[PDB]
Amino acid sequence: MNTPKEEFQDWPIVRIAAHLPDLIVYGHFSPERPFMDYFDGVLMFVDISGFTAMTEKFSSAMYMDRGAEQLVEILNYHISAIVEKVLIFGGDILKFAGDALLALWRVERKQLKNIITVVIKCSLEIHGLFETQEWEEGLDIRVKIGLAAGHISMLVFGDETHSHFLVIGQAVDDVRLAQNMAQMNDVILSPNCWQLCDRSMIEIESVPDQRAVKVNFLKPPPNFNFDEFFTKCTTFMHYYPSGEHKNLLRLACTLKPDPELEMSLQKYVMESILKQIDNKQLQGYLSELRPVTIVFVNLMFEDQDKAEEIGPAIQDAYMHITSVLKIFQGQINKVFMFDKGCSFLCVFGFPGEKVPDELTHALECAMDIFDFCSQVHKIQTVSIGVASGIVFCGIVGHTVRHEYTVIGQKVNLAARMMMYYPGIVTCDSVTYNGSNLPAYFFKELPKKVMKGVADSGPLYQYWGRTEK
Ligand SMILES: FC(F)(F)c1n[nH]cc1-c1ccccc1
Repeated sequence: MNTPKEEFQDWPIVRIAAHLPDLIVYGHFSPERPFMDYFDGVLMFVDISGFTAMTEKFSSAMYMDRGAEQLVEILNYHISAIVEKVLIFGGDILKFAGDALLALWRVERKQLKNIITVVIKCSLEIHGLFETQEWEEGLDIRVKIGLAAGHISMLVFGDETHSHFLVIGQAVDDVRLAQNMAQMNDVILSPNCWQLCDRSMIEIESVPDQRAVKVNFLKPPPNFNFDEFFTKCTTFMHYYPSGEHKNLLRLACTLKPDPELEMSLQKYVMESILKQIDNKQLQGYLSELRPVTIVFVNLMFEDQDKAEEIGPAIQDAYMHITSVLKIFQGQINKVFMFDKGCSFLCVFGFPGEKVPDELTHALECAMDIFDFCSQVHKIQTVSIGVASGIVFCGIVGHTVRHEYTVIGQKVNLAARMMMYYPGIVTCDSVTYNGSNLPAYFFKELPKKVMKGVADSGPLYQYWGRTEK
């Protein structure tokens, strides 16, 4: 008999899995919310600020109405190369933001030392991608990399239809801190990373007023062979593609239909993405430069790392946020940790979710969220930034690992406003002026210099309907 080859690998469940890390795809955990788990690992945070900064050049009339299509194509071209590097070095891409990719190498404690060496090598090879690269002279199409290692907690929260996950704890905080010390082309190790690493492998230098260190060189011992060392490390990599599947970038490409598994995984993925996955919408429909309102919610806790207290608090906040967003077809685009705080990137006006009065509604939603979350047990401070304007939306990353992402100056502005004006609801000038709401519902705020924003415009606090 003939033996025709090729397994079919283009099933909905495989397409859904592209949008999720192995941490979730192979997680098999309780559908109970919140769910927390604890493990150890090495984290890599790749700052792709330099790439995502391209949204405003692709806004030019020079792109003739194909700015979004050109932006997604060039971003995915460069980001795909980073993703392939991470995946081939055995890492799990946890999440994309419109500023960073976070990857994880989960291993037992005994293996942290050797896995840091693998992760450092990967980091140097990522820098290597961009060594002789730029567009229109453009100073830096380069990245900055922070590495951390140690204890990691995972939180999964959500309701019967949607799930979100976050990683939290000191290593997560550390990787953020390490990456923001980095200059372009740097690899910064967290203090704990540097304490756990194989010091014979590397030459480092001090970072002033910091215990974190910069990798100058990976200079292995004389008889060292990276390929034989990496092979030994794969013993500890549960899902590293191997044998008949050594030609695949992800074991997840081999997932077969499994309705119980697909029911679980689809909860993490936006319905408009599932529509495309199901071939019920054109594959190009979600790449767009779209006017939206960003509502960026930051929740601060007394404790940053103890998942046991913050997990219920985030779950409670989530149940409220999702009810409020439902009314106006808002979506949670991303949730992540930023310096102790849990941040929800909410978007009003995603594709096929157009509202007329997006602005009064976004403000009213923000205040509702603010008021409810302020009364949630263990939430110390709620801060919300509301900014409106044109943002790029699109599925960003590699064919085998990508996520829908929103990128733009207005996203960065809402993010900065919630950090620089903590404990209040703030909005930009577009939102304030567009709402037509009486001027006394607002307070005009002092101008603050915010890292990464060049002239925010007048900013306002949404004070609300009453003096009280
Ligand atoms: F992966 C999570 F869950 F999204 C996360 N948890 N903590 C930080 C992050 C994060 C990830 C990517 C960019 C920025 C932050």
